[PDB]
Amino acid sequence: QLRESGPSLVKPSQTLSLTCTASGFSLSDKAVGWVRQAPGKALEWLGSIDTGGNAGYNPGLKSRLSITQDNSKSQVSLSVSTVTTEDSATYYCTTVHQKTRKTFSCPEGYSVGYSCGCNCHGRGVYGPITSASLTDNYEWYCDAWGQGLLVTVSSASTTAPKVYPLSSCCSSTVTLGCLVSSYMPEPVTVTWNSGALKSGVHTFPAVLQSSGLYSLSSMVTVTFTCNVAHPASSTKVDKAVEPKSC
Amino acid sequence: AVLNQPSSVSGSLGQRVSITCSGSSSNVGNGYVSWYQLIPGSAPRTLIYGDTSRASGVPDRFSGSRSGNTATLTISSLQAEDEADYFCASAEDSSSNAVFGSGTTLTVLGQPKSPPSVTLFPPSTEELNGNKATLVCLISDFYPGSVTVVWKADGSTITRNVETTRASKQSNSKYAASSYLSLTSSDWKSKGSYSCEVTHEGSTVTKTVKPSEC
Repeated sequence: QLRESGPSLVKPSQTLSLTCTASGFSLSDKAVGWVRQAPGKALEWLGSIDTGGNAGYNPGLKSRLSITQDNSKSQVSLSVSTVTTEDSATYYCTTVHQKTRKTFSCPEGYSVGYSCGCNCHGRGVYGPITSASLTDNYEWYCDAWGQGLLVTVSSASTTAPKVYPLSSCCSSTVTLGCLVSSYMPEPVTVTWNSGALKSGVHTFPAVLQSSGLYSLSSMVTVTFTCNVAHPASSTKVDKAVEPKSC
Repeated sequence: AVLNQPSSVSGSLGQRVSITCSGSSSNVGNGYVSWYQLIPGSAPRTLIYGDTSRASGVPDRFSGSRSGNTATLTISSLQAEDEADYFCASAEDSSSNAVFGSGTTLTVLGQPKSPPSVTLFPPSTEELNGNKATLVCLISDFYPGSVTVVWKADGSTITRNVETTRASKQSNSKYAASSYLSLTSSDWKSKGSYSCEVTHEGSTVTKTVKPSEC
């Protein structure tokens, strides 16, 4: 389990700082990388820091990126300086497989000789026979992936939500709900009865109002309490929902 | 700067589809392409590494290949859970510099259709005490994921102060959506009827709240 921690809202032209740790494991013996995805765009490589402490970065973003470790290498940090609205993205922490091998290579239409450790055999401009070259082969892929942390770069400030109970007016199934209204930024988490409700719960994706605060709703098809958590504002509301007496 | 993938790929259940990944000699041409599967609500999952090697737990219906500067991810038999965004990737000039593909949204057709379930919630007493009134129309369990929502009040269509989300896939593989009618408290009490009309595949499911009984 990889966990990214840090703020979900950062003002423009400031520095975004994120930390990655592992639960169940240790990042000290593994290479750790950072990947982000802006809404409706492709995944983008940021950089990594291998077991040897050496950091590598996306060349187009190197001048704004800083990926560091601590003494134990148990936690890995990412810094993005001078952020703009284009830096709004979900940021993922990953473990990365990185190995550089040196193998003999040959030009087009040539193959390496048997059990060489070396000349190449084929047909081409080099002749029938030519000496092989030692070339670095780059092995790279992201192994484990964190859940990702959504970061919004915006001038708007934090806004705690207002939680309203939802109940039908005056049946086969009684449907209740909770309206998480006018909050900033994303996300919010919603559970019911402290997670004791396993099925029948539907939490809907948030809408962004002409205003500019988000709003979402969660509903249960059956006392019932929705546990609304907005970690950005350190808000936790457990709203009791009771159907109308009538 | 980015490997080229088709914007979207469609296929029906049990059919074979392929997703290509077009790069250059500097990345794909070196023969160590990886593939990743992004399902909403879940962490990204690595499917393939080293062009053809499958990650742990990945079904054998996923396979990878490469011809020159284009690599391919192949799903031999489509399943509904395979609906996701797929990304290829490769290192470039170093084991720390990597480039991802542009992404391919995969859709699996042929799933059973289903009408939307509609629930319309009136404003709560607490919100009404703040001189505001939000009507909440929750739409779920429909396939395909296309729905048209219309708000009405005493027989007249309401076009202002309406916010509707796009359809999003649920855990049971059908789609969900929600619509909001943000009114003032006095507006909510002025009309005698409010309706959320949800049209899906030519069929309309309507729910109505009457302020006189809420």
